[PDB]
Amino acid sequence: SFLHIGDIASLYAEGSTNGFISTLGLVDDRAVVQPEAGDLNNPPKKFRDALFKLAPMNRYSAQKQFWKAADAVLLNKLHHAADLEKKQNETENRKLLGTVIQYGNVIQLLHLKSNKYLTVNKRLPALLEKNAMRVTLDEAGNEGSWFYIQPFYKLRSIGDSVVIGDKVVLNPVNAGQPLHASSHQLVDNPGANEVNSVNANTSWKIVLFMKWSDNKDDILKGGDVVRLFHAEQEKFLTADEHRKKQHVFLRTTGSATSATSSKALWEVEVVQHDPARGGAGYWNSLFRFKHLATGHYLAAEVDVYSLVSVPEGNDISSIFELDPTTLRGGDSLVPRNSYVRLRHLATNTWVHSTNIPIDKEEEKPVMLKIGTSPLKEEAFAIVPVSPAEVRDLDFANDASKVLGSIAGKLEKGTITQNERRSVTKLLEDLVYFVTKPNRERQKLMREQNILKQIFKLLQHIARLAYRVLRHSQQDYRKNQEYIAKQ
Repeated sequence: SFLHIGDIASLYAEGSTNGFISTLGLVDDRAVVQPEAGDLNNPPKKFRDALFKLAPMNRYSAQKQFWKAADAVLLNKLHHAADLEKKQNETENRKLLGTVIQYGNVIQLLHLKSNKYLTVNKRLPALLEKNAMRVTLDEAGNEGSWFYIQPFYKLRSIGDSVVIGDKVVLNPVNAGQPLHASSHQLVDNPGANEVNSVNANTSWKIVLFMKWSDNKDDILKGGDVVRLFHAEQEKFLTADEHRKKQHVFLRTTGSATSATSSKALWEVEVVQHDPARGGAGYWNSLFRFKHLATGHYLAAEVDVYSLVSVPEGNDISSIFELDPTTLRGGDSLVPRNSYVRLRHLATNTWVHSTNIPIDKEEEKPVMLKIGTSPLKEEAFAIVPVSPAEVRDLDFANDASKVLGSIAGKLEKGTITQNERRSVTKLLEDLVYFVTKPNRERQKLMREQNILKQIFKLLQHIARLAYRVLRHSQQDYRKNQEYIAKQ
């Protein structure tokens, strides 16, 4: 089993500091390792943040020129040169999908969640470790994104194919100090340890999530974020807190691809013997659905049985089989946008809609119970949600945490310098985010509590804050009516 350009994998630091490289979100650009967060047998709950796609060595020559030049006609020439170079990479790298990576090849590491390249900077010192260079996530990447993939043990050599599970050294082409998992811990995030660049003996185990072969856009696969649309009820399956506990329900309305809240998003896991695996869903596959907003798992438990939200995904009671509504003469793969019914594997029962509200005393109930039946004699659409759409949500959520944190420390008193810069850039990024502006992102401003946090912070940053608020309500009346009601 070999490593392929296009494979999605997690990298597991071994040695003195054991753990998977993950990140601290979408706003913060540091790479960390959380030793107590999860190991090979028991990967971290937030595992989607651990996945990297193996990519080829991008061309940065034309882009380096433009960045460096940041006449006027000169900019056009250089920008067109850079555009053509970014297109070259998309084209050439595509022809490299599914080729075997050989030891000594130069590779890049695209962090899936944030869509950024892990990148060393020769010219910048690590934030924490004494004599080490700095390692960040960069959207476009650059020459600092190039790693030689080298064998940690004499068991394999330069020129050899890289085997899945091999422990490798990831050595920058220019800084030339291997990637390193430090014993240095972050103060702001006690769980995490700094990943930096220095002469050390860190080894990284390539742990295959998904083969390039399975990462097709027209099939349902491990990691896919989906909405579950009950066909005849015309309602999305959502989870949310009511009366200080979590509930699974169908949301009343008054819609098959209508917009909804994040509380209706689900990440599909396809059960695998290996707990770090996922992969393409087949009809004869077993599935789990992790609620994206809370990390809770969909399940069925006695009340006969009703759909509920368990806090963890290691039990049998959270496993569902998918049952097709038609039959084809092709292969066993589940297509995207499939209409399915759900069979709860532990109880041999079928997911069923009801008319029993959860909010009893609450006039105008929007929470309908979903149960299961032993009897055979409906379907759900597995509505796919795009990675961009999920990133958007993750960014909004992280931006929400920062302003929350900083409003707390702002209420205590003085604001630190390396902290005041953090809060200001975010607002410039938020302006750039919310942009004739974008409707679906204006919603995220409100829904994910960016706006509520801006107002919190108010008690320069101020000018920038209002600029967000203004763009957040441009041609949007519901946001206008919200902003005023404070």
